[PDB]
Amino acid sequence: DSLAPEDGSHRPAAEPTPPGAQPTAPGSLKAPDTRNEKLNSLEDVRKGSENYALTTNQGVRIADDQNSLRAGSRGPTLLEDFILREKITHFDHERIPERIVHARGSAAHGYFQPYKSLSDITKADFLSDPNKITPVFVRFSTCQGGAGSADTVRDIRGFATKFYTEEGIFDLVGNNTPIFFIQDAHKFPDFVHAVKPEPHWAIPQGQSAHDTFWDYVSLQPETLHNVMWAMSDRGIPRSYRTMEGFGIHTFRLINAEGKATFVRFHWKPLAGKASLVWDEAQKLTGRDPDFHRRELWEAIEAGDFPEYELGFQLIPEEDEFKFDFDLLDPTKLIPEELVPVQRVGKMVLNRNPDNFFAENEQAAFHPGHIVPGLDFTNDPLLQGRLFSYTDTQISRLGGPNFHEIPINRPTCPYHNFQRDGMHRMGIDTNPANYEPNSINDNWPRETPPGPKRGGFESYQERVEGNKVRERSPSFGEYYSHPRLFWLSQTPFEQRHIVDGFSFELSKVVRPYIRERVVDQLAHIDLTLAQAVAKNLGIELTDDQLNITPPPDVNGLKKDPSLSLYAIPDGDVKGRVVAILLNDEVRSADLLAILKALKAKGVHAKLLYSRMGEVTADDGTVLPIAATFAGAPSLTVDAVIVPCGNIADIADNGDANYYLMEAYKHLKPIALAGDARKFKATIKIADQGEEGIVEADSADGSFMDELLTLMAAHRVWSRIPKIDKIPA
Amino acid sequence: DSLAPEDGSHRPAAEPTPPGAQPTAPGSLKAPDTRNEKLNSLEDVRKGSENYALTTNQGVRIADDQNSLRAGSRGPTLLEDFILREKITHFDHERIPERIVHARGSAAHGYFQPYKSLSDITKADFLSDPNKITPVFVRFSTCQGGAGSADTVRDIRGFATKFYTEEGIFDLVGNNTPIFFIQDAHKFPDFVHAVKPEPHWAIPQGQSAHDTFWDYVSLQPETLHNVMWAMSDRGIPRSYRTMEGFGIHTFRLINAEGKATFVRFHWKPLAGKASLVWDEAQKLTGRDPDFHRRELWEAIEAGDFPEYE
Amino acid sequence: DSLAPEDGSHRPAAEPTPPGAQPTAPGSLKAPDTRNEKLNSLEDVRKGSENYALTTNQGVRIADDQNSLRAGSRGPTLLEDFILREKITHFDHERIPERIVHARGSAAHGYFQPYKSLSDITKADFLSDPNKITPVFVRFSTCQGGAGSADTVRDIRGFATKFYTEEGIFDLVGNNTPIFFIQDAHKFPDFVHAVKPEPHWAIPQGQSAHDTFWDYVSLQPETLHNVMWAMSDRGIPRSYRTMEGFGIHTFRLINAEGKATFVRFHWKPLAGKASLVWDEAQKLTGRDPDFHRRELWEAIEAGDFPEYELGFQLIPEEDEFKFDFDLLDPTKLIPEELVPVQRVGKMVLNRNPDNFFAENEQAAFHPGHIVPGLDFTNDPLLQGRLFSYTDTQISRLGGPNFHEIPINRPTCPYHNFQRDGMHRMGIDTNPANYEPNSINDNWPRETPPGPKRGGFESYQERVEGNKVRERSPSFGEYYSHPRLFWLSQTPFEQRHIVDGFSFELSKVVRPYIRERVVDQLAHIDLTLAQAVAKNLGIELTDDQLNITPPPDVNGLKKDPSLSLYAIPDGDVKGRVVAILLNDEVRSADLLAILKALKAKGVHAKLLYSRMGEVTADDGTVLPIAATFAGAPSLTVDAVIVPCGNIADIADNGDANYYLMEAYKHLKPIALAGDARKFKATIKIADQGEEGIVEADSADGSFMDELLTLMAAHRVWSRIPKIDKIPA
Amino acid sequence: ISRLGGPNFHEIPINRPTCPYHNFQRDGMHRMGIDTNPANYEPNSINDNWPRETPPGPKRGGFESYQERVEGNKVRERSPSFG
Ligand code: HEM
Ligand code: HEM
Ligand code: HEM
Repeated sequence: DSLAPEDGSHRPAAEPTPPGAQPTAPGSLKAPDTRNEKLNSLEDVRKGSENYALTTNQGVRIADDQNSLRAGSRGPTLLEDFILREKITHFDHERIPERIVHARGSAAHGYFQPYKSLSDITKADFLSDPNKITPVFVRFSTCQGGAGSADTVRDIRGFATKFYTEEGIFDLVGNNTPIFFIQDAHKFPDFVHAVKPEPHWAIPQGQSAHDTFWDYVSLQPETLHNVMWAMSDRGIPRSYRTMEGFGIHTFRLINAEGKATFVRFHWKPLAGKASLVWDEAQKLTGRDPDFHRRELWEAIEAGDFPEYELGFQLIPEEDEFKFDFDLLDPTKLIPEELVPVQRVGKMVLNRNPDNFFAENEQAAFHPGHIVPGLDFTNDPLLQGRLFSYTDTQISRLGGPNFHEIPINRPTCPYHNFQRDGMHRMGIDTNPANYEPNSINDNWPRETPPGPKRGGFESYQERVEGNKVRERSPSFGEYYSHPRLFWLSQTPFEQRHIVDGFSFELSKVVRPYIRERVVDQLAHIDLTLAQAVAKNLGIELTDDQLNITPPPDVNGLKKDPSLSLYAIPDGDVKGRVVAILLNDEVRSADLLAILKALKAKGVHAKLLYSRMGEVTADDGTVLPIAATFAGAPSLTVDAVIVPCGNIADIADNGDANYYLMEAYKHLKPIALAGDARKFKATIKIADQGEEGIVEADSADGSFMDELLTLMAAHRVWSRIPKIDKIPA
Repeated sequence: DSLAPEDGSHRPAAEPTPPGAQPTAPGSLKAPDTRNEKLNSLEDVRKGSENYALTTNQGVRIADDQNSLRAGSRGPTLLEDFILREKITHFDHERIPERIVHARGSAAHGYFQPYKSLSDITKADFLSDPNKITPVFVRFSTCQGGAGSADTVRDIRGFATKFYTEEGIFDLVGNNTPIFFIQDAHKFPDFVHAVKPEPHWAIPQGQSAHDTFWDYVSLQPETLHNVMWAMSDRGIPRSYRTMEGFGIHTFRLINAEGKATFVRFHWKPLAGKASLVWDEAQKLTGRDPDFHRRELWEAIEAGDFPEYE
Repeated sequence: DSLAPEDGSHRPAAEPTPPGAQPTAPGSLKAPDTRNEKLNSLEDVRKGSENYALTTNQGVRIADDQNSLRAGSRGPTLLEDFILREKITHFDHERIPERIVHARGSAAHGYFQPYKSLSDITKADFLSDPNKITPVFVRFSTCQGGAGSADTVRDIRGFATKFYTEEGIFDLVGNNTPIFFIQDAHKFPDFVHAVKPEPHWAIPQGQSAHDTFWDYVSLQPETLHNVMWAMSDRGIPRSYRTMEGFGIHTFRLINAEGKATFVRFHWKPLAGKASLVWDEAQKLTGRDPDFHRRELWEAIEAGDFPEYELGFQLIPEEDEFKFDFDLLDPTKLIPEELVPVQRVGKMVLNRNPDNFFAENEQAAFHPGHIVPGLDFTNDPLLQGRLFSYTDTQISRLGGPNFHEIPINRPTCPYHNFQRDGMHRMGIDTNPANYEPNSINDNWPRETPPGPKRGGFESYQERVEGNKVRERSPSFGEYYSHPRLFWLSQTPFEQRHIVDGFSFELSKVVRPYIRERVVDQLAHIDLTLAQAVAKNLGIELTDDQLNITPPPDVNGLKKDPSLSLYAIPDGDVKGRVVAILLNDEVRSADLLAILKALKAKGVHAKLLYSRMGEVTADDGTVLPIAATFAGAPSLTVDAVIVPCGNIADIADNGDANYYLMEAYKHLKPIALAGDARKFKATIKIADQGEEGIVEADSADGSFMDELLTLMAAHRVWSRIPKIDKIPA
Repeated sequence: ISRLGGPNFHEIPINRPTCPYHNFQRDGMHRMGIDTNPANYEPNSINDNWPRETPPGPKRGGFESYQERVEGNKVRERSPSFG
């Protein structure tokens, strides 16, 4: 045949295009000129296709790939069909075990560069010079669900970064909240068992809203801090581009003089912090369970590269015990009001992978993979993680040679006396496979530690204690950080936390677990406890009403850096606006709308009651991106309704529903000319309302008003009004 | 200790109860008196819990299952903590590869019995006497999505039955529509690749609504029949109890005299045929991605046993 | 540091050197200028060592590769030691499952070239042009034992050849005998279980001399033909360089016009056929269980490259039923007297691998791997093999991407829609992973069958019959081929067959199995059966004595091509002679001996009672290779004793034993001057005897005589005399 | 785990303890034991925290390491006493 069309419409343009303009494709075909040392080094295993003959894996050309070999055209298939058997066998063996946690994830390639040399505090080569660029590979993920679960669940998110440094791979394997649920790695199977689907029936997926999770939390108050972050809007990010990242544990930075400095790692999203609202997130898991995966991929194809600032909280070794919390306790955060985040460098994700399985699914990150200039601490959760990644990757990725899988390979040299193992790629020519050896003059050889290019030596921390299985008494405080978090949130963020706990505990079948969680909230803050209790039909006791609130954290009664929205940081580039078309669109409005959006890097999606095209007043042919039902308001940041023949869409139920949903979800809406007739559906004032942009036409200040609302993300003042709308 | 409440409300009643009345539980605890030969034969590997000491896998009692062994209560974790290492090791290796297709599925135990002896057309032992009961294990599934994807997607459903007969295991591995998309098994990897998530970005999950599926369909008209069924409300069943089942292929029955009879296998839902509507099914993928799994489980806990002829 | 010596004696010369002259080494270091297309394409995975730092697999330099990280120098090891954990983990996972059969094997690289274009009979591209060179990788093996078992056991040998052709990989997976034990693949697990170590105790290794094997054989007379070959000296080859190879099955050759020709594949050893004798092979299993592996590696390092001529027996389609046996029956051979072997091309093995595990142990051959121009037949052993190799290789090599392990990769192009699988190396950029597709204009595309570069199409053989599990009546004849083999053997080869059966059946514990085997031998030949029975204390019945011998094969009462030795083909290049020195060797004799050996490509190993050196009469310092006991006569082809101070070695028990062993095992012996005193230890007459070269000095005709004996391999006329020697 | 195929090698007959073994570990390739415990974690109230930890004691007690005193720096160094 064949039938790719004559117009060449099958193939997407190899240039940045806005979401939905062209079919997506493998990164190296979408952006062939985007390169980095790692992307180039993968060239040996990239496999093309065009102009090549179809063959078996042994290189034999196939003549007929449509039929098995049989004795007669209606006869039995013959065992000698080696073509069919290789093809079916490889298909039969396609799947590998998904990760134990973080199985649902989306990744991209990029690069990192420090703003200045950090040689006074660390000898890490990748932070030693502002013009030294280090390729990275980043994988973002949910945490509980399987690899086929949905993106916009309520859950913690993983944020893992593989740095291909000149002195080794450093993996920074963090999450989107600055603490973890538990204190010691020994409890990790217990916690993860409690949050994952229950064992009898394997329900629920991607949800902590079930009895065993809340049983565990209620019995293990150390979890309450991260639970508070998960119940807030932090648990439902708008995009991986708009959430923070944290390494959680205190690590060490080691300089050339041997000085150790404690450090906690942060990633700041340069697109700003932004989250969905629960009803929107939950409905989006049904409308588009691949929303975050798609959003990341389309941002990079559009040139809206995710950018993050690496930042360090630095504490001198002499200040280890100066806080009212233990620095080694992963359930405690270090307030930025106490220890500021120093900016360190920028990370840009600018290329999607070519093959998700080969590059994303087989990537292996490990917090153990550190480099000279970095070291660990005794945090008891970090200590046990050091054992687990290595162990799980051998079974997940089939053997001990997972570092030879292309995405995992260092770009710098690697030489040692390790040999064999399943799927061994490297063919070693060294005469010796042991050291010391004389037969190869002891090569490859050990290298002493030094200021640069030196071997790894651990910091010589003094260890003094008996061999004990004991929690440090300093870790036995569970309510002051949850309280600090609570008081740092805005009133509307506090309401959403309450709503999250209420919704989750309403799904817990055993009422006494609900009551025990409420009792724990009474140890954090009474207003919080009472608001959740009222939603659960629970009444606090007199004793509960008199629980003394936990102490402030080093005199802090709040830290605004813990809130998503108290300090504006809203950027609109990369956001999307739905434009609800009609069959006689006033092109003056459309011109003005698209020009204003284009100027700020905001994308548009043209919607209608059907697919195809509609023609504007002026004759302009407009292509329809999707239908009102086909691409609901859940997927956009704002909605504009231009003037024209509004009767065409005024009696359309889907069109009205579109605005009711967007209104409920606090998204800015802009109506021009006769589009103002839609105000009745969303029942608000004859004279108007903050959050609803309206004018006779879409001109000068109309688009400016709409853009200012989008920079603020959502219209929080509309909260009290949304409860009367049936949406 | 003593974390359970003194009114015993942690434990669900061991008697049929309506959906939502009691917490769900393992079948043998919820219905200890429901038995069959296969269920009885699994007793040798069933492991209890109550009143036993917590141990390693080698039988060593654990004293402190809350902490790793370290040098000092704020010190480094020690390599000799064999208890931590067994526990983390087993956790680290919990997962196995999901099924290539039909990775999302929900299953139950039951039994079969023929209405009358079918010896005139087949010598299969399990079809030879109305009083002969055959334990079964049935797994229903979606077809495209992974094991963690949602139940009420638009897709073909699998309906697989393992009959534990006295002359061997017979597995009847069918779907909820009477035909399949393709004609020759050589094309199965092509079709499946086309319907599954696209390879550059692995989207979309649980959906045939993407370009590669329709490209393949457009190029292979043999697919149109099953496509018609999938696009109908057949592709969004109300429950596994309310859909039909088919073996699809023509098989043979062979009687004692050696006569072969062509046969196609069917399962009729005794609860009747019933499907959702698209907007409902898609929204239900978001509000309860485990809706069919939950519905199956709770119907059985309530005594509303799924029955098929 | 500095472990290597200053004289550079740790490093072997990168030039051809005789066995034992230099330490052996990886092939690319030993022979860097030897190349072929496959060796060159492996360069991307070869890893060096000299002048590089020692690192983890992630690229981090190691400073101390001698110690674990601990709390205090006498303290507990710390979980955070990621360097120790990676190194120990990779060691812990070094082994993979051995092959189910042919686990013990030795391999080398080389090349093949046809003598002329065979386009008239086959369109296979690698046989299309005399100038077309095809790289090969060949693995020879025993069949029963584990990878750690001994080389010189009595067993069939595997001979597998991977051809890296321009139109795909062609694997020719043969054995050193022209038939197999069984007729249908369904019984392979039964046969292999019977031959392998018994299941209760896992004894015996590398031996078919145990009850279950002979039980099976006695019950399944189809096995008798191959058992005859295995009991002959064919089951104990001198080296892989001196055995034959066969494809066994009838396959097909397909030309451009579509004509099918039946073909059986053969390999002829250009060094000639040669085998050990049983006592020598058994003792060598103890002294040097790696004898064949060492002999192959050392021959290539010396430039004595193994050479084999590929040959075809061709039968026209219309002659399928012209013989007394079925061409599809793999327990039947095609006598060369009926169908000559046509010479096709030459194969030369000229480079050893770099890493045994990576290249040899992970190599995967499959008889299924054919190319356009070749096809299968209905042989029911071959048919079942087509299924098995695919299946076993996935578990053995870890997944469905074993074709990406370097040694298995094709050198020609390979492109298809297969994806994923554990350890996926290739990163596919095709936008499509299915066909037919329009999104990549249907590439990679199928190719029609044609005269060259065409897609594979099976020959359209007519199939007619019911679906049955039934053996063809034509295969139900079991004794005529065993009888033809027996009658084709020399008298001393016949005696060795008798002795094989007798030794093996003496180790069968259940006497009735021995008796049943003797009864089977009575159906093949009465002389054979009575000679085995007399060694077992079994007396044939009158009925056994009157069993009619089976018919001749197509009129043939013998075929000399079935004998190892009936038609001389002895070459001496590559063979070794032990020279037994004394403390005052006569230099004149040594000069002449070495020069004559050197001129024919025969190696020498200078032996003495101790290591070090000895000084010859004229001051020549003579380096000692090994001692009389450290390098027994088992390892050499002949023994020369030069003149000098014979008293120094005449009272040496080890020296005398050296000659008694060599004598017993039929090796040529040459004694010069006072060395003739050793004649009494081997009880040879005063006058002399054929096979013992003697003179006053070692020159003119003495070396010619010895080399003439070496060309005839062993001294068969001395068999009657070796019985009286206590050795 | 790689030699014997997964983390349930303790269920291979020759390796099995003859004494009781109960805990919250689940799944893994070739899982033989079918756990009926409502809970797969601890602490839990839904099975009244069983199976439960046991204090160390004279007999039938839980395992507790001997409280050896550790005092030193983190070092990759051979004791001089071993030289
Ligand atoms: C501060 C606490 C933790 C953080 C921030 C964290 C973060 C993550 C992330 C982001 C991933 C996915 C990396 C990827 O995208 O492939 C991951 C995977 C994983 N984590 Fe951790 N995790 C933490 C605690 C733990 C603990 C305590 C353990 C066990 C002791 C653990 C065991 C695992 C395992 C087994 C995997 C799967 C790795 C693989 O298959 O390649 N995690 N974790
Ligand atoms: C009439 C057409 C087909 C039907 C009705 C069918 C039905 C099913 C069902 C219901 C399952 C899941 C069983 C379970 O619940 O575990 C399944 C699994 C599977 N199907 Fe089929 N299928 C069909 C065609 C095919 C074809 C043509 C192939 C390949 C040649 C194939 C390969 C597989 C594989 C590899 C699995 C996973 C099995 C496992 O991992 O246990 N299917 N199929
Ligand atoms: C004419 C009869 C046969 C011949 C000449 C033959 C020859 C060989 C040889 C030479 C090897 C080792 C290849 C290497 O060096 O890696 C081998 C391996 C093997 N053979 Fe065959 N064999 C025969 C019959 C069979 C049959 C009938 C079966 C099964 C139905 C079979 C199954 C195997 C398997 C499973 C392996 C191991 C393959 C691997 O792990 O890569 N063989 N055979």
